[PDB]
Amino acid sequence: MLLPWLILIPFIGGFLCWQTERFGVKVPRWIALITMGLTLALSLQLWLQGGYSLTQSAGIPQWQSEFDMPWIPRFGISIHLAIDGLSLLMVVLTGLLGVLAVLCSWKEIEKYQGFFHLNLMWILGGVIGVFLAIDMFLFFFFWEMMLVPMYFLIALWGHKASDGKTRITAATKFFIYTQASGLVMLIAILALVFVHYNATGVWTFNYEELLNTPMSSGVEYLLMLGFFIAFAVKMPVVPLHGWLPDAHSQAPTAGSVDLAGILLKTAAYGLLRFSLPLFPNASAEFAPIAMWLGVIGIFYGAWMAFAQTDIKRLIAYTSVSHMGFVLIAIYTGSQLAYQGAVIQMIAHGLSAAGLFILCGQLYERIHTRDMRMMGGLWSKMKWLPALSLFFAVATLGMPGTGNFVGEFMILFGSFQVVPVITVISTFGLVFASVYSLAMLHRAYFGKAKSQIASQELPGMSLRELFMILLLVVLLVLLGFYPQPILDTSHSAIGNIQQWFVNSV
Amino acid sequence: MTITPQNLIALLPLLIVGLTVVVVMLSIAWRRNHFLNATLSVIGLNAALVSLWFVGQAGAMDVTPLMRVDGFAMLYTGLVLLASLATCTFAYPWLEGYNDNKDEFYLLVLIAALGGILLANANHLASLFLGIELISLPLFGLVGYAFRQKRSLEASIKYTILSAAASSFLLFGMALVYAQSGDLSFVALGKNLMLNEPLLLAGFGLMIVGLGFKLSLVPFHLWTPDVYQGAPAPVSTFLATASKIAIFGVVMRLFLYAPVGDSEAIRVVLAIIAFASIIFGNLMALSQTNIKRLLGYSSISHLGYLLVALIALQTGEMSMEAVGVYLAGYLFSSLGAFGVVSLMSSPYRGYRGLFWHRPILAAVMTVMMLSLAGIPMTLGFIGKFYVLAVGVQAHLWWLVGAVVVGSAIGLYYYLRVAVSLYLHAPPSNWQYSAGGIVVLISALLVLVLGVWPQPLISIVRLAMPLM
Amino acid sequence: LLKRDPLNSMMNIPAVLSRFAGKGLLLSENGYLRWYVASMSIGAVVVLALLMVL
Amino acid sequence: MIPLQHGLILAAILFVLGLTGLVIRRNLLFMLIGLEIMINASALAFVVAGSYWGQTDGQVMYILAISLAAAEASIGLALLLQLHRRRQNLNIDSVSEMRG
Ligand SMILES: CCCCCCCCCCCCCCCCCC(=O)OC[C@H](COP(=O)(O)OCCN)OC(=O)CCCCCCCCCCCCCCCCC
Repeated sequence: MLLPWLILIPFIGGFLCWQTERFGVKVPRWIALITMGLTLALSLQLWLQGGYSLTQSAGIPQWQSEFDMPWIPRFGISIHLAIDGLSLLMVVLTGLLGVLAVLCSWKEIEKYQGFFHLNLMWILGGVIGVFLAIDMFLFFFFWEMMLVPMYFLIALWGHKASDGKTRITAATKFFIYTQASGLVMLIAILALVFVHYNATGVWTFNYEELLNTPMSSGVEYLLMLGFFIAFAVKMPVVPLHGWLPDAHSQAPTAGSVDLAGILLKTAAYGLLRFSLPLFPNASAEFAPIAMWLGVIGIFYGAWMAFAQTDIKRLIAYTSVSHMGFVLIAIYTGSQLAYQGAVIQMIAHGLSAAGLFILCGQLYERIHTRDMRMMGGLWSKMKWLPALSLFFAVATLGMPGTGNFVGEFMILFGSFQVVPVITVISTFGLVFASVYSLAMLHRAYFGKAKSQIASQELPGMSLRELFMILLLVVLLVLLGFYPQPILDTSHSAIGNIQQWFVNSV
Repeated sequence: MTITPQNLIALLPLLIVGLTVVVVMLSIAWRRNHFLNATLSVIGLNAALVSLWFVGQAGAMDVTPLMRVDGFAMLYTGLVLLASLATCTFAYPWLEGYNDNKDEFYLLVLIAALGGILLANANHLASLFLGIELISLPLFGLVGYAFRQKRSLEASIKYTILSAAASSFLLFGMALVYAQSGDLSFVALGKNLMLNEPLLLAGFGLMIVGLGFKLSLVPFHLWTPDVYQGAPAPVSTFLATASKIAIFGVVMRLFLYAPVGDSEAIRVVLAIIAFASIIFGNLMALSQTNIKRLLGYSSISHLGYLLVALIALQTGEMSMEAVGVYLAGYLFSSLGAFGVVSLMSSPYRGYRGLFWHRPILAAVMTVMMLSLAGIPMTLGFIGKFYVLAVGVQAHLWWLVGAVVVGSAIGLYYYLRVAVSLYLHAPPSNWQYSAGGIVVLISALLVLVLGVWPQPLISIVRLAMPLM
Repeated sequence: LLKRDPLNSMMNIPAVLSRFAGKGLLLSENGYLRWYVASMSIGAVVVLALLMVL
Repeated sequence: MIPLQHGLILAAILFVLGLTGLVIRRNLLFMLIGLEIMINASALAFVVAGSYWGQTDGQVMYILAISLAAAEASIGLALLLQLHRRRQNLNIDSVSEMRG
């Protein structure tokens, strides 16, 4: 019953940031902090109240807390929310990254910050609704309604050093990609609903009703193909990945849009929740293609990330490679691989959040992002080079950080299922270390290659240092003690895996 | 069969619009007063709109050999009456700057609304032809209202010649159909049939040519950007909304009530026309710098989507409500967009950075640009979802693929206009305020019925004709 | 060799195709009335022929 | 006793001749003349259709057809007078400033 409020209080908070903007320029940031603190507090309350550690697996469906309201009764469409361990973990991560995004844009005294904050929490409420909703039309509605504030923020509030045409082009490319993939997902959803109506005779858009749908082979393959095309653009999966570095590079220079918008990957949650249980046989047949797409994504993203002269573009390609690892993890049908996938998504979100925040602050210090114009920056700032060294160490899969735990349980489950893809992915981890070292050496080590890197730069303030140290502590605790996270998602992942491997 | 008083009770909007046409005529002849005749036209249109309630309380009846009145005719009559009311509301501040006479505009708008109502109530070939011509002729007058301006005269000449040619084509196809069947009623086309005979097929093809001209369908679509740009902005609003709504309503009535809709060849050529219309109308608006030509190609694409929803009418029973919902959303979005254009063009003399001097109009314009793209939280998405569901249900995969591709292209140019509203550029009268209120309620209705579309579904499904 | 992102250009190919097709189709809107009537006649012939072949 | 096919063929011949005069002629007056030819041809086809079935519906449709013909002829004549007044020639191919 707290889930409708969990979606709503970001929207009410964004409306309050827009409305209380007339009270002063410095007011809506405080309102946004209060409402994201409240959203994170309710997510943690659901974590402490759900009892996720001692929960068994009763089969799909098994929701810890659900909500029903009729929305379009003509089609049997409901505002239908449901939370379990995986959804709760992603909602907590959403609240954390939303708090970090609000804190990261604290130094803006611009004239129209109210609409910036309104679009930010519209994005946050949309992605929270994607995680919570299981009704197909409502899930699709959140999936495409979180898209408009992303476009507006990238186009209007984006990177000030670039022209308006480049920001407009990047935003339009991202919007066209994501909304066309939403449209083909809607085609798959509609065809699934019509197949269920022809089988039974009742208008159901509900996720639990669509599971017991008899489909011939070939139709289910096409529905799975539409779902995978949507979740492949949104992952990203190559070659459907060109929107990601363009949207990251022309994002706002504070860095809040990267954390709130794209750094929570709804596509892998959609694959775990919708692509695998609704289409078990089609996904089992598609597993070689998806796993080889993951291999190509890992190596392609590494080869991009080594060859980028832009640090933000580099981190975007790190995201491409890590989500290629997650894509390999999804299509194995293993308990250990799925749990490693969950750990890898959480750790990648935290590590890329730290990397994006530190890159934004580096750009604020030095007023450039080209990696050929900077060097020897370890002796020029106080805290930023060491923290970026820690996060670049985290992103290459280092023990003591959750990335190693997630990637290694992914590889253990995969090698239990397929060995060759596992060994090629481990060489992809070698490539990941290569690009992380290249970024570190071309960014902070060496001699000064320009004049802006030859002078002493001001240090980071207390707020940004506190949030970066919070991310560091969270990554260390995830790496050294991931057991509460594994026990939180043990029931839902087990239900999904049992549904996937028991129907084939 | 004779005319009963219940028939005139069901004939309330037609009689009211004719009576207010005569009243506006006599008031113009008495004295040239812009405000008085404008108020008379708005009063007559509102009287027809509230007489729709008494028409609904009467019931569905076949009032003439010509007309049939049901929820279908009621819904389309309400749509064209709303379009005419918005056209008058947008036209008055534009007409405040007209140096010539400003009184014939409302007379022509009322006569075109009468033609639209008669098209909505049509159940006969003669009624269909007369309604098409009664839509077209006041549009000839209104498009070339500012004939001193060059472009208005260009659009008037082009529209008049092309629509006379299309009327000749439609009438020849009508004559061939009547030679085949022998009855001009909408239910007796091919009742004597072996449903495929070349004379009836050729006649229906020529009527398809005429109606596809009137619906801006490819390849009879070349007039649409020219006529839309040349005409005055309230005339562009009326031609985008009321003409398309009425002609597509009578097209659906013809293709539902006749047994010729079961023929596979007409469905195949309609699928070809719908595919070509969607792709051509979306591709032609990629590099359009003018808003009127862009909205004309938008009208071509949206009528292609309506064609896709119409093709699957014989298989599924949910196509008609899909067309009703899409036409309501398209009417509201076109009203908002063309109303912002008209308020920016008013008063008549002779959009980059619009938010920095006119923020509410920019908000309405970007909401309607989001709505026309089929983006959620808007009514155009609900219409596109209905069209896609209807196409999926009857297994029209080429058409839904064309819908997805055209929606992506429309996304590109609509969102380009939307961001151009918010870039950096290098009235004071209650009629202009009334136009602003009209476009604001249009945007609010689009947003509310995008979030919560179910009441519109209930109203549309309650508008159920004789199956 | 890969720093130009070849897959991005491979997926940007249909955007170029859409732009080229739109610019080609915009040449038909030359603004001539006799061409519009001729195109209406061409479309009538095309739809009548498609109805006759089926 | 008179075939319907011959009357329909006559009407079709007149219709396509009117369309030929509509397309190939550049002066606006001859386009209006060709439009009159097509509307008379469609009306003629309606009269043959009504005479084959022995009904007055074809004649009523002819009446509606020529009412439309007269109204469109008056409207086009007024528009042509406007074009000749503000351009001083009846070249219809110069009406091309609206393109793209
Ligand atoms: C897995 C493959 C099969 C399934 C595919 C499902 C669809 C979803 C996933 C694929 C999406 C592909 C999108 C490709 C275009 C992305 C946007 C883009 O590149 O825009 C570039 C450009 C706008 O940028 P700008 O430079 O400002 O404009 C030039 C100035 N005249 O744009 C323009 O100038 C015009 C843009 C027009 C709209 C975009 C083109 C859409 C065409 C239909 C594509 C449908 C999918 C086809 C199959 C995949 C591709 C082979």
